[PDB]
Amino acid sequence: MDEFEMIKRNTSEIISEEELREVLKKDEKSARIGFEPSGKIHLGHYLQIKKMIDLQNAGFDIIIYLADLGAYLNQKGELDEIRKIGDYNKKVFEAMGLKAKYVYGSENCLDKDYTLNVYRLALKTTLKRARRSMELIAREDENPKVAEVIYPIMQVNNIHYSGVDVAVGGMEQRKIHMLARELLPKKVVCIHNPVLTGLDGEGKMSSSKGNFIAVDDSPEEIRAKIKKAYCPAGVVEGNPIMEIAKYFLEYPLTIKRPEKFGGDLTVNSYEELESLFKNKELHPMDLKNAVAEELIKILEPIRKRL
Amino acid sequence: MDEFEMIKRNTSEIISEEELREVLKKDEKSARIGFEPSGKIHLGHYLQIKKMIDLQNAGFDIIIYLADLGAYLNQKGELDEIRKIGDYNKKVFEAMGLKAKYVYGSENCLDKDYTLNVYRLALKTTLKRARRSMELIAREDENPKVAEVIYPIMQVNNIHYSGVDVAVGGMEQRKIHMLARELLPKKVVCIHNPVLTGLDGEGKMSSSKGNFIAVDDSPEEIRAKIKKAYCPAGVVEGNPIMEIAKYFLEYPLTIKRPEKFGGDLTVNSYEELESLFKNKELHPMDLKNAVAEELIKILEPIRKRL
Ligand SMILES: N[C@@H](Cc1cc(F)c(O)c(F)c1)C(=O)O
Ligand SMILES: N[C@@H](Cc1cc(F)c(O)c(F)c1)C(=O)O
Repeated sequence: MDEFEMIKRNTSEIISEEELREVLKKDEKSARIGFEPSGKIHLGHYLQIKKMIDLQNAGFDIIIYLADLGAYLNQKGELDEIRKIGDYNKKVFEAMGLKAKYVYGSENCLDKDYTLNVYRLALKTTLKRARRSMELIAREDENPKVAEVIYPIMQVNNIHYSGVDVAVGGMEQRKIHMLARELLPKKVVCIHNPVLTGLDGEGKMSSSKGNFIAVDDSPEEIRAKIKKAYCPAGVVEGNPIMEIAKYFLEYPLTIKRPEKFGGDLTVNSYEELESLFKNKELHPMDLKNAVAEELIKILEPIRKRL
Repeated sequence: MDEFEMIKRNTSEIISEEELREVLKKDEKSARIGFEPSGKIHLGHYLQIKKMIDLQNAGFDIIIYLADLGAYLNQKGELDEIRKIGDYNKKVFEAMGLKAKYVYGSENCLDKDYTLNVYRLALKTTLKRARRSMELIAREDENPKVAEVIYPIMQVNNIHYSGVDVAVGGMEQRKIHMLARELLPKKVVCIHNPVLTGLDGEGKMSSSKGNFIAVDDSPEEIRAKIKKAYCPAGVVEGNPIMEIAKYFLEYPLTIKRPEKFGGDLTVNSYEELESLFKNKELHPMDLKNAVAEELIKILEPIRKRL
């Protein structure tokens, strides 16, 4: 493989690839991702963390930003409560096997120079640019608040003050990151990960919704959720089960089936699993049973360490 | 004339009158007005300052806030440049015969608690409410910035941290002040002054529209500006000359005219001057000559002290 290829693996985009290669030449390099503290930690978080681990193995210093102020501005609750949730998320990230630097937003000093730079960034960012960047991030509100447009300019300001070389996040974070690449003196290389489809096949997998597989879910809960999940035969696009098998399952994979239904099946890659599912040679239920058991094995050490 | 009446004199509105009377009972009371630093100090500023003087005589502790940060957010230029202009405005305010405490926006540090309260104010203020409050204040821009909606919540936060009892400003500040009266624990009494019409009879009198009469303008410049000013016969509304005579001129007033045009005329109140002008008994030219010479007398000590 390669350090570049390992990092690029299972990503939606890299901004840009040539900039990434120029960063890999450095001996000291840092990558930073920020999370709004979530009550439950699902696969959507795990995918990001796994990518941060890939960067860690490449020689990057990993920084995990617990955006408690961001969640506060995004109408998620009270500061100290979000702080508590952030602490729980840190322990979960540790249980995933990621040893990194965990920084809260509660500190942040918020000195004169920080707020001054916020004003300077707010002076160069239009309201329409700021709102568009918050479309996939801002909590649904009939009446958008002023805090909604303070959110993205702070995330840009945080990228600047961290001085990191690489910024990581979901595809929902791209518009903010591109805005950060335009205003800031030092252009950060953005690595955006795919957005996981919810179990019901409607909308993204979020903690605020009821379509997630938490990393600490019981094996019975995992089996039930996967079983009830949206998974039409032949359709790969928008299929969460196919997504989980693509981003989490380890290959070569053996699918257990009764002899009456074709017997056990062994695939060597996701592409083979994808082809077998496209031509409907594999039934969704057998796919679900395979993915469920493998997901249980994978999430088990994390479940045990909590 | 009561202290209440003396304060209410030549105001547009007071929010509210009963709240004002409850403040007048206190031995220690404060009134605060904020100005975006302007290159030239015009009659609009003088009207505000005169009202601050009325409050000073009423027993109020006067605070002038030089909003250099506000102007910075409103796209007026660079901080240090705005600060310089702010200093010049302080000297002009002193020359007006107003001794008070002058506070800059850049000196008042942006500690964690300040920015934190800004976040909470932004969390309770909609984008639509914030923009509507900036309609008569914000610099004209085809592409409104995020800084535009940080402006009004800061002005609200400033009223809170100052702890003043009475807030003073033009009618353009009312939507911000009423927003401040809604969100803040302590409800401040708002005294709003009328908006002076420009010399061309179009739009408000501003330093950026060139329809103003600076307090340090030369007598020849004042005579010229008054002479070319919009002043149709019979029309009192939207007439800058009538406005100047109403808010600045001292009565009883004697209007000097040649015997061929009716000879010298002596009015005792603005109401009589208004009635004489409505019935076209007084020609606009004679009004202009009267207003000009009196304004020159009034502004003379100010110009000399500069
Ligand atoms: N926008 C991120 C949270 C976040 C991450 C950051 F790196 C960040 O700097 C920030 F202010 C907020 C999210 O959607 O969770
Ligand atoms: N709104 C004022 C400037 C100003 C006054 C204040 F009192 C104030 O607190 C502020 F932040 C800005 C103006 O338009 O001049």
